[PDB]
Amino acid sequence: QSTSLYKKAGLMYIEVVKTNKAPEAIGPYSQAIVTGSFVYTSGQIPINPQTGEVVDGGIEEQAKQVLENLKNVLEAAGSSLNKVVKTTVFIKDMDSFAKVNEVYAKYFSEPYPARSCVEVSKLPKGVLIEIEAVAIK
Amino acid sequence: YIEVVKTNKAPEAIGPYSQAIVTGSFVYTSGQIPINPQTGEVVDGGIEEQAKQVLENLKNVLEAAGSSLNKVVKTTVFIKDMDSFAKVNEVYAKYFSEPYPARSCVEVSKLPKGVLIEIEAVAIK
Amino acid sequence: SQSTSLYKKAGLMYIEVVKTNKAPEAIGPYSQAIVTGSFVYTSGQIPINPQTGEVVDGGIEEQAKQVLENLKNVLEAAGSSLNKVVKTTVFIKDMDSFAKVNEVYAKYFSEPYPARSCVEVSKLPKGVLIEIEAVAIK
Repeated sequence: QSTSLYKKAGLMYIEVVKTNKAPEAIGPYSQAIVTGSFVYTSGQIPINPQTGEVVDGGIEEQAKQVLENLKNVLEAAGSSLNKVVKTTVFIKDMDSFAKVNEVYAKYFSEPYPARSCVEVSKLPKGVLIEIEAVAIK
Repeated sequence: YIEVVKTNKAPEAIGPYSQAIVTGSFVYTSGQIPINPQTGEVVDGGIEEQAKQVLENLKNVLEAAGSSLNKVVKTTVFIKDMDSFAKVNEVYAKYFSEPYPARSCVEVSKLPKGVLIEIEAVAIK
Repeated sequence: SQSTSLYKKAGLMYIEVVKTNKAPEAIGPYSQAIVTGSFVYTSGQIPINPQTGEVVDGGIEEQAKQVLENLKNVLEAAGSSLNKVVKTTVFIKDMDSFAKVNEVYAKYFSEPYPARSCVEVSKLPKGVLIEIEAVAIK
């Protein structure tokens, strides 16, 4: 729960983001890191933070939860959805990308982030979507 | 701050993304795909022709940003078939010069519009 | 060539190459890592033994170790380290194996841990089971 640990490299620092509004980072990663004026998030997955479980439903419900989780990590970093410069969207099914897109479009507006979108063979816990972001503070 | 690249020399960004974003001295491109900007269609041919189109799109995106291929620091190359790696590499090597960008190459299951290759770049300005 | 004298210039910023014979040689149109400003970008490290030039013998534990040693030595050649990594992407051939990868990975990083994305892909170079790239600071 503490975010007071940092690393120093000369004039720059690595600072941790921790928030209970997104799934806890268990093991050797952080929800997000702040360094310079950059925020690097972990690839968010559709786990409901008030349960530890993947959300009920399908791609539309998973996409929403991923983006909520991304929102809360970003805002906990002092950043926001509108300061995202680049995402990678990893999906289990490219054929239903229009459905992911329809949810995604609700979370961002002009200027939209740069983006890469690829179909992967599996994701953590069998989820259908994972999204990481680079953002500015 | 944040600046959006919107160049008519690469395929238009339709939907909730941008061709590239410029923030300070850094340029983040979208994952470029072998779409002909003049037709909006995938270019004809196989991996060689698609790799070329992707790198032409990348070039034009980067240049419209005020960057270029020679200021690329990192790329990710997503390919549909790792067995055509050597062909990709031969085309790729035409577009970059020493010191070459850092790079990751992975084979994926599927790419937008059934393309065989997609490439993103982080560059400087 | 082991020389690191070539750069690219972009106004007041520079792209500088990282080379070390302690990691597999970058052969072809890429570099082991690139240094620009206060950032280090590594290539996706694969479990090649820099001595033999071949994929290490053994299984996922051995491949995980080799990838992370390769990344260690690339970073250190850049004047950076594992301790200065801000973001990794871990591409694996088998998500079901991920606890074993995690167990090895955990030995190479300290708090605050890098941000991370982990995905399973359909194939990696030379049929390796894991590839890891990093963004670090110097």
